[PDB]
Amino acid sequence: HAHLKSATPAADSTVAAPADLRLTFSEGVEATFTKVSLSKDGTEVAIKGLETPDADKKTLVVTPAAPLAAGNYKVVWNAVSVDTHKSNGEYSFKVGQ
Repeated sequence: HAHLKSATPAADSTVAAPADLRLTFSEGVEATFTKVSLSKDGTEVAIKGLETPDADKKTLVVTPAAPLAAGNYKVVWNAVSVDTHKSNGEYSFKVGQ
């Protein structure tokens, strides 16, 4: 099933805002039903959409609509594998530009 093994700004990390967030899963996911939301102090931040540029479906990419100011953020995600199974989870990180 799709579980996260490596990530762009992993939990409890401190980074400059990323250009895009790249989540890597063991099982590939359908770009069409996967959904990711980003929140700042309990308020959602707009998302351009999400895509998979790689030939493989193991990499999932999300682009924020606006730059992130310094502070605490939470990412909430829902992923559907190509085997149609659904899984969800959440993690947090700090922007320290």
